[PDB]
Amino acid sequence: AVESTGNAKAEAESRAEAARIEGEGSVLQAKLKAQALAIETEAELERVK
Amino acid sequence: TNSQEAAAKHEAQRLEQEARGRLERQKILDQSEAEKARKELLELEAMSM
Repeated sequence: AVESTGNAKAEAESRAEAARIEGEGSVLQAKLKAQALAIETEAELERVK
Repeated sequence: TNSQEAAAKHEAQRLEQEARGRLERQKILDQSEAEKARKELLELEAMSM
């Protein structure tokens, strides 16, 4: 019981870790993507104007 | 004297019986303690993985 629960807990917490780093990393990368799209669509809107 | 022979023979068979059952019980005890130490070892192993 301790063995199977141990390994399953290990793989599961591994997925939780990957999910967390993917989480915050998605947050920051989406934020820089937000600034990028913002400045790009801004200059684009200007010159197109 | 043949009756003595069968008596001693069956007697030695009886002590052999008790010896086998006792030593087997000893195997069960060692298997128990080894099972517990194996369990704690499974704790360290599961944490390791």
